[PDB]
Amino acid sequence: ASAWPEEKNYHQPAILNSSALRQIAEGTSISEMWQNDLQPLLIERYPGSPGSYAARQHIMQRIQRLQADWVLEIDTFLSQTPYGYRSFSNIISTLNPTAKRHLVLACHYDSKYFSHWNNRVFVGATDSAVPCAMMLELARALDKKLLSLKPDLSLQLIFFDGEEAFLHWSPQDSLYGSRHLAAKMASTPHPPGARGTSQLHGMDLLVLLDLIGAPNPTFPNFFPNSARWFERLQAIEHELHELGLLKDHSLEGRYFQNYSYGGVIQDDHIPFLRRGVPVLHLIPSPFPEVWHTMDDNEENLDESTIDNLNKILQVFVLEYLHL
Amino acid sequence: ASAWPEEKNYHQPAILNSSALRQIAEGTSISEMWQNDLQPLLIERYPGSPGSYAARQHIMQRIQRLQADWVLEIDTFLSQTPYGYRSFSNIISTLNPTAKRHLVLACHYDSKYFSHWNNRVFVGATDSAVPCAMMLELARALDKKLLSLKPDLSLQLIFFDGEEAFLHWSPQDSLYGSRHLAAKMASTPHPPGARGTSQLHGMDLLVLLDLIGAPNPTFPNFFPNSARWFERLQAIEHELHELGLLKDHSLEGRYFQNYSYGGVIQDDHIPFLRRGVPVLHLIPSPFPEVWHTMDDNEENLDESTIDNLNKILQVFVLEYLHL
Amino acid sequence: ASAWPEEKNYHQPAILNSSALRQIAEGTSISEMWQNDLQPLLIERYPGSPGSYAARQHIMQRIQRLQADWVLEIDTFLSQTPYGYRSFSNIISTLNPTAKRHLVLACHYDSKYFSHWNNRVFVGATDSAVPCAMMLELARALDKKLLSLKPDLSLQLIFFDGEEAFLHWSPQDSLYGSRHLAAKMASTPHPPGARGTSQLHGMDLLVLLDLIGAPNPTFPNFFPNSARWFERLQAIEHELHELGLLKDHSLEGRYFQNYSYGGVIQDDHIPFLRRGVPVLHLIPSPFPEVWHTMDDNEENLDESTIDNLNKILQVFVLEYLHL
Amino acid sequence: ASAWPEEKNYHQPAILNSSALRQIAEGTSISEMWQNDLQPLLIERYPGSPGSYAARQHIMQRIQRLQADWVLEIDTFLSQTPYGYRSFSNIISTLNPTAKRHLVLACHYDSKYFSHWNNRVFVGATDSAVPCAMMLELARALDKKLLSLKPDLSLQLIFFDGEEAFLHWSPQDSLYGSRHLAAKMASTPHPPGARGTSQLHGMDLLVLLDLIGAPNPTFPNFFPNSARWFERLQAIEHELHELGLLKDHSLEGRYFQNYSYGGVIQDDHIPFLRRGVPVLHLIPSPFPEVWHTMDDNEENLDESTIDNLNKILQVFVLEYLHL
Amino acid sequence: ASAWPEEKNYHQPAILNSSALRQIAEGTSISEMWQNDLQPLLIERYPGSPGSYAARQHIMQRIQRLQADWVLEIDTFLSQTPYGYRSFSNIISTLNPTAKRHLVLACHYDSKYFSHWNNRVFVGATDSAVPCAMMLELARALDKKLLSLKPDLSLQLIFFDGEEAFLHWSPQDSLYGSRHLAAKMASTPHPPGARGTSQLHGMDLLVLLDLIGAPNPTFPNFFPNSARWFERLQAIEHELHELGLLKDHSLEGRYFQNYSYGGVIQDDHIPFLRRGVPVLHLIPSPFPEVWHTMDDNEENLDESTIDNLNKILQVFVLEYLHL
Amino acid sequence: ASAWPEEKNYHQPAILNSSALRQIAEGTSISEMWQNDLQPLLIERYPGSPGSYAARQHIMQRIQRLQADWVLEIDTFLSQTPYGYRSFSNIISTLNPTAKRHLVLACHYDSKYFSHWNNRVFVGATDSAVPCAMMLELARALDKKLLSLKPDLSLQLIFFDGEEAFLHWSPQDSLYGSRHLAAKMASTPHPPGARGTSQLHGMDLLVLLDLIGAPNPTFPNFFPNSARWFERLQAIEHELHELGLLKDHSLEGRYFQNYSYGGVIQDDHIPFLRRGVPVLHLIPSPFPEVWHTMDDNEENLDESTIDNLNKILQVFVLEYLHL
Ligand SMILES: COc1ccc(S(=O)(=O)NCCc2cnc[nH]2)cc1
Ligand SMILES: COc1ccc(S(=O)(=O)NCCc2cnc[nH]2)cc1
Ligand SMILES: COc1ccc(S(=O)(=O)NCCc2cnc[nH]2)cc1
Ligand SMILES: COc1ccc(S(=O)(=O)NCCc2cnc[nH]2)cc1
Ligand SMILES: COc1ccc(S(=O)(=O)NCCc2cnc[nH]2)cc1
Ligand SMILES: [Zn+2]
Ligand SMILES: [Zn+2]
Ligand SMILES: [Zn+2]
Ligand SMILES: [Zn+2]
Ligand SMILES: [Zn+2]
Ligand SMILES: [Zn+2]
Repeated sequence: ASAWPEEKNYHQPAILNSSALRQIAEGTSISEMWQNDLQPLLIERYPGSPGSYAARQHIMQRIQRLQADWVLEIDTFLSQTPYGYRSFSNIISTLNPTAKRHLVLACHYDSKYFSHWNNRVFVGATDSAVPCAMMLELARALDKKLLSLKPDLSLQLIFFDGEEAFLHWSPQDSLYGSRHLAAKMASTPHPPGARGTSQLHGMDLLVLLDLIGAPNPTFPNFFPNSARWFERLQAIEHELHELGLLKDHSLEGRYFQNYSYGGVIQDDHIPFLRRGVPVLHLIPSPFPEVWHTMDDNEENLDESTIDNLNKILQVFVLEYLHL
Repeated sequence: ASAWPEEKNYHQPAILNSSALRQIAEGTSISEMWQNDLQPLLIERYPGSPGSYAARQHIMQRIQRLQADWVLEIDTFLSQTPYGYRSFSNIISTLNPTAKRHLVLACHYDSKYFSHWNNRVFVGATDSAVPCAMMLELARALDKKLLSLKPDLSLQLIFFDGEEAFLHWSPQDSLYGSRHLAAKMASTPHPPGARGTSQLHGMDLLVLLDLIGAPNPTFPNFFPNSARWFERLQAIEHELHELGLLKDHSLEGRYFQNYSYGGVIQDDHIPFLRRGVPVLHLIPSPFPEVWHTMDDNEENLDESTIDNLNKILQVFVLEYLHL
Repeated sequence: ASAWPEEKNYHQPAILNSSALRQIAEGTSISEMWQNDLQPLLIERYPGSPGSYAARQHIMQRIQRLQADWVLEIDTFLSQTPYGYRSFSNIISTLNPTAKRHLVLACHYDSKYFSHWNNRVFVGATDSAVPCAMMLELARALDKKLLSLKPDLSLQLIFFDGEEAFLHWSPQDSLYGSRHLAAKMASTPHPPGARGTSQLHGMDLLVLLDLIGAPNPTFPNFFPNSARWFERLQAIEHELHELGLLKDHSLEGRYFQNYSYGGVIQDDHIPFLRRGVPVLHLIPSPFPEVWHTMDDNEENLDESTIDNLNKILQVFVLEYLHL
Repeated sequence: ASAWPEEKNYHQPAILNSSALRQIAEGTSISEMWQNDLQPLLIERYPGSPGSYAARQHIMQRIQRLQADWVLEIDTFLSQTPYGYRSFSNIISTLNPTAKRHLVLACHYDSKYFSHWNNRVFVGATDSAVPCAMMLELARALDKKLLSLKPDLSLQLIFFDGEEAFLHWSPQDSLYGSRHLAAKMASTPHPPGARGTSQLHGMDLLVLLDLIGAPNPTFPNFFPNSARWFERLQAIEHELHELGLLKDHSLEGRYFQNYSYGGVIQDDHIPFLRRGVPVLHLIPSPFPEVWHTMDDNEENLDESTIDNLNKILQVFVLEYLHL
Repeated sequence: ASAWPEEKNYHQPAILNSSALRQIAEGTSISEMWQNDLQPLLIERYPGSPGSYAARQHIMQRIQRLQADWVLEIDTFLSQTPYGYRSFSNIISTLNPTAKRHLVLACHYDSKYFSHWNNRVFVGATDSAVPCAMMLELARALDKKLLSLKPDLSLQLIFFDGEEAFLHWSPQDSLYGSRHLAAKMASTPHPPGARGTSQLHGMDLLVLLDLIGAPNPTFPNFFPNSARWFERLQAIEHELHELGLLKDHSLEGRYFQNYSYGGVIQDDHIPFLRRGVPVLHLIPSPFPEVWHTMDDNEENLDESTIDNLNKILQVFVLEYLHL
Repeated sequence: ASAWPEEKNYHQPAILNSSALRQIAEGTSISEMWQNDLQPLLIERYPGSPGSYAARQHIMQRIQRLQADWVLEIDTFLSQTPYGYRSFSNIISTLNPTAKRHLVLACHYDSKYFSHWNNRVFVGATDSAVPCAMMLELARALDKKLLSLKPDLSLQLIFFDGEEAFLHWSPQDSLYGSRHLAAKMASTPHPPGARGTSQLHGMDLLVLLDLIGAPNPTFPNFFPNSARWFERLQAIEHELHELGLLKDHSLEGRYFQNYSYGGVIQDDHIPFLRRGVPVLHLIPSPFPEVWHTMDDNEENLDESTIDNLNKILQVFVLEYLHL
């Protein structure tokens, strides 16, 4: 053990001037994310399925064309389900694997298992194809600046498999891929040759995106040790609207209202939270109206709400890394 | 498993025109329940006592008289208590036992054990005698409609024994009939012959009443995955207000105030929720003034409030079931 | 509790003069069991298969034909397997169901699941078809005596489903019917009406047969608190030797060699022993040569050895029960 | 068992009148607490450390100077931790240990471990040095009236050690002293000689103080089985204001506000609540802004808020003990 | 932590010359142990009973007349049983409580709960009134030498309450008093002010006596880390017979045969063994023939076998302490 | 699943003839093992220590020099312990990692921690430095024949770290490296791409070596599901004797004796056995006399016994792999 694992407790942003912001809002394109990153993911992709194989190649192919030095890992594993043993694969994308600290962004890339009702197919556009597509567009839009990284801190993406339950949500029939990965990281020394610190120690903060893409969302501030970065979010939303860099957005319908909760949700942050990781959980209260219906689909997304959030997220990340 | 367990997530009411609502308002009577269903329950009936056996006979012989083909089971079992071993009996009443799905209403029929204090005896008017009687009046007013049932969905009622702690509320000393019954349904194939599904799968939704009977209640919405049905309950209160069918009512004091909660309450629903069954928990917050005191008696109930909620619950059930 | 649960510790045989022993030696026949009770069981009968259902019908219709008032129950339930959910059925046969105490004989009626290897199919002649048939011949030879029963003690038989592991022997994948049934009796009052005692209390002693059918077995004494009854079994072998009633026998190769063991074997008795019930475990050590191989077939059984042990077990039971 | 464990259910306060209230409000001194109880506790005081030992001395000394006949016990124990095995010591201070019923005030007296960041030290002013000094000041201010104790009910204080986690919060890295002490009282008979009642049964109400000192706190009503006593704190606050005995205080921003909370906090009360003890939990929501930073120091505390809260707590305690 | 807790691993006896032995064999009187120490203990003494109270006073009164500086403690506690919560009391007798290391001798002083069959009463003469009486006679016979203790080592006796089960032997209905005391000692620092070592560390070896008093007993050598002192036992038995200091004792019926086991027994050593304490378990294989019968009584003890063992035990203890 | 996990059930050896046996018996050298594999491992080598690191280097180096194409992996992980958190490293050495089936030889390469007593150091000669050198010598002696591997079945070696307990043996203070590695293989799919089979499924037989080196060992047959392979070791021993290829060896005192054992030993095999892997456990009963003392050193080892056992093990391994 040493002292660097407490650095995250004292870390401060580098906020951007109003000329800089302008640039960022101009650096991202909702319509190319729609075409190149999202539409290929709107397919039946439950664990084990052919579409699961397909979504996984798409993701790596998109990261591989970028210019920054990304390092991809495929973490494959076996577990028991209500239908038997099945195989699962998490996807992990890391700049600077050697660095001690990383900021982490994540979502889940599987879609719930369903029968073909009404000759229809479930594809989970908010749940969570869009958040996947948001993580990809961000890495494209900031690619040039991200090269800069050749504070011992950098960035990592995680796309989890097996979040949804197969049959009945339970402590054993849900969260396959994140219950797996959190335990593996708690048992891996980090950095190499370390005697007392694991890879979980290295996670500054986990920002988890889920159920995004519907008009008029409202996000709670969930956690006391993440409260100060939720506030940074509120402020970024505000200066942007004050310069009219957002569309179809009123200050009385803000996304980031400072209002609490208490009654937590089960999601891929629970394995890591139970082990002490600070979490910023970007999920709305309440859930889109189509949650887990065949109508959670492409024609029910609001182009504008998605577009506004890409801008807020991209700013936060740059601010956190001092880029 | 199979495909039918899904249907409950696609399920939608068949809502009532306002004419219908009129018929049903006048089709139940508060004065007949009060004396034929409730007064027989206002007695000492902790598990094992002679009140327990009497209460049990009364419940079953009221159900057995109606025209609909109700099928009764008694589920008797033994558990360890802080006073040593004792005997417990749950009550289950089912229409179309063989149908694959059932909407379920339920409450607890025991009363908590106290010593006689100043020659007063604890009867639990609110906790939960009124929920029992409300359930019994329901099966009467709708007997004619329910009879039709001969979408493979039907109705079921549960009266749990042993909700209350014998000495100190704890995991080991509370919720005796519910913990037992939830593990029993978990292990029982359903429907007969099945090879991969259980009776708990067949539970479309669980409505639990508890601590109903005092005036001015406020009912939080507790759980997201049941929230569409909590909304319905709000519609029903509203309109019936407009149609002048409630009494001593003020939209100031509406029972269903959408606001979110938690939560966070320990009750008979726990062992079922744990295993993946949707729940609709109708217990007020705050509790009544007289909770677990000797004044929880008959003279402290507001006749107008129960009359009102019998109307709301009766409608919900036809609407959920399409009659 | 009460006082009757003690009686089993004070209980003593009523031993048989040698005349009696003669009558009983000639009162059973090995050739009638072999063809009327055994051959119908030599088939593939892993849980869920069609063999399982057939085996089950055969067992019940053999019992149902005899003069003694046997009462049959089928105990059907659902469990999680490494192949997903499946259906299981235990068989229980009881004389004087209401008597407070019962001596219990038992074995497992399923066969282990294998793939067809060189067009051979696994039938488990020793494991445990012969124990089933031995149990069935018993209830025949003594039908006349058992009839007398109308000391509140009587007899019961159990045939467990699901003893064998589906894929890899482990706590979660083995002993499915026994784990389920032991928890069920643990929770059921006995006798009816009781307030402090259970069906497991009523279990005077549990005799489990398994892996019987090859020649030269050796039966360790496993448990102290059943050792007085293991001794009785040694008397019975000895004398019957002296009286020239066994066959192809050598006191060199006596089956019951007093020496101590452990132990240490996982089998259907575990969930019952765990909760305080005396056990008499008649499984050989070492196992047969052909254990879990395809040669565990009919042609490898020694007719003389089973004839011998049917004699020993039949006597024990009259002696334990006083007929 | 006996009947006395029911008394706490029916117990009622003896409300003070207006002449009394001004007496109490003038009887406490904020500057004496500040300089003589509080400043000595603003030191590094994590478990095992010299500051831990100084603090313990300080709390013991100050109680020893008082007239009332407090019985002091140090409850020292041993426990595994993420840094290996360690010794902890709870502080217990009892009037009339023989009395069967006690009202309990509690807090935690350790401070969280941190490395020194840029020459700063964590001293946990709100967390929970202020709560410690409020308990010492109330003992001084009420001393003469406490003498009256010699309704068999007295008062008791607990300073817990090891509340905080060494590395990352979990069930086995936190609440060291309160897990230990709860489980011991549960296994200790009270009053002496009893055969079926424990010391936990004699806890009338556990009032835990935590995270106190910042301006504008708001306290939720956490628990339905203490709600009537929360109500008493609101009435107390309101009448003290109306008499003009509070400083810098607005009825629009009051401390005890009748709003509930769904999703609770882990704290020293869990182990006693899990075993059925009634809790009044005096921790605010939201947490102070300075929570778990080096800025939770002396200069960020609000004098007037703490003096107001002292006066309310003192009144509450006298009315409980009919003094 | 330090180094003295490993001393027990290197500790060697001080063996006695053949003049010394003679003395010891002359120093003990079976007939006064029979009259003064044993006969008062042959009474109904189940937990809670009047005879439990009586046996407990007898024991302390006997220790209090001796001349060495014994320190008595009564450890009273509460636990749940099949019949409810009951109170229990262990008895502890210690020379030199401050010393770091102690040799420990123990047995249980409760007798099993039974109905009065045949107007008869169970008193457990082997189980374990005799071993109690043996521990007392030893302290009398060596009293003078024991004073010598005013290596930091000395001696301690423990008489456990609640060994037997009330209703059905189980992990929760057996071993009350030793499951309790072992956990308490693991959590107590020893010696005072210690940071890393508990009272369990201080136990060199626990010698546990149970079921003694019947002719022709045979004791296994159970444990590899106690094997070397079991051998000392064998040797003491041998030299004594070679000098004819024993009665009715043949070298072909020795008590201490070097022969193994493996299949452990459940008894009061399990709580301490599971936590690493070295155990020498003086229980025979097999159990007396009267085990748990009304015939386990005074007229079935063999005066001579008991007398021989007092001599072997007394020698071992003196040899271990170098006295 | 697939069918191959059944192969190990039907697999049969290819017995060597007499010309072959003399070749093997002459092909191994005890003096080369002694000076080049064994003496370097007689050092303090507890986890975390410099000797731990030297040992690891030594084992890796020696395998690296050999022709066959061993694939080496260091499996380093992190784990809580009685002295805090720590880093451990297992050593794994595989031929043909792709093959689906492997035969596994194993031992532990750490030494127990002790303080120095009178200038002596614990080096664990039998426990388990000798077993480590036997595994290195067999690799040398069979190298040329192992080349033949390129029936899809190869060979694998495991040196476990952290077998021993730091303070006192328990489920959470022992078997650090083998708990870790079992659970990982169970969650890893094999062969690559599989959807329902793990690496554990490919363990044909795990042969664990422990506590080897003393004169006159006797090994029990511990496990019925490996008994046919134990039988092969007896036949091997017997024919090697008859050919006069063993040294100082009597058929009256032979190593593999057909006697069973009831009550097993906790060792590195438990975690694989608990998940259904077949085990041949080569540990003797009784344990060596020098067990866990400073006398388990070089001078107390028996050369001829170890050379005999090498020859038997080498034969056994070739016959498994039809080499
Ligand atoms: C009762 O069964 C449950 C159902 C839902 C929850 S839950 O807490 O609301 N889980 C939501 C997480 C999620 C779903 N799709 C994407 N993310 C929890 C339990
Ligand atoms: C401290 O022990 C506890 C006591 C109460 C709760 S509780 O959450 O408030 N549940 C009470 C449910 C109930 C009582 N009577 C009818 N329904 C929780 C814990
Ligand atoms: C490694 O997995 C294990 C396999 C077997 C045992 S076992 O103890 O040998 N039990 C087998 C019982 C049985 C098998 N067929 C009929 N009865 C124990 C563990
Ligand atoms: C099956 O129920 C059981 C019965 C006995 C055992 S046991 O292992 O044999 N316990 C013996 C301990 C004892 C009894 N009286 C004095 N000491 C274990 C379990
Ligand atoms: C407390 O003392 C104990 C004695 C024996 C056992 S044990 O069960 O026999 N297993 C330890 C085996 C071993 C030790 N070193 C190498 N192998 C465990 C604990
Ligand atoms: Zn979802
Ligand atoms: Zn209640
Ligand atoms: Zn089998
Ligand atoms: Zn804190
Ligand atoms: Zn006993
Ligand atoms: Zn060892």
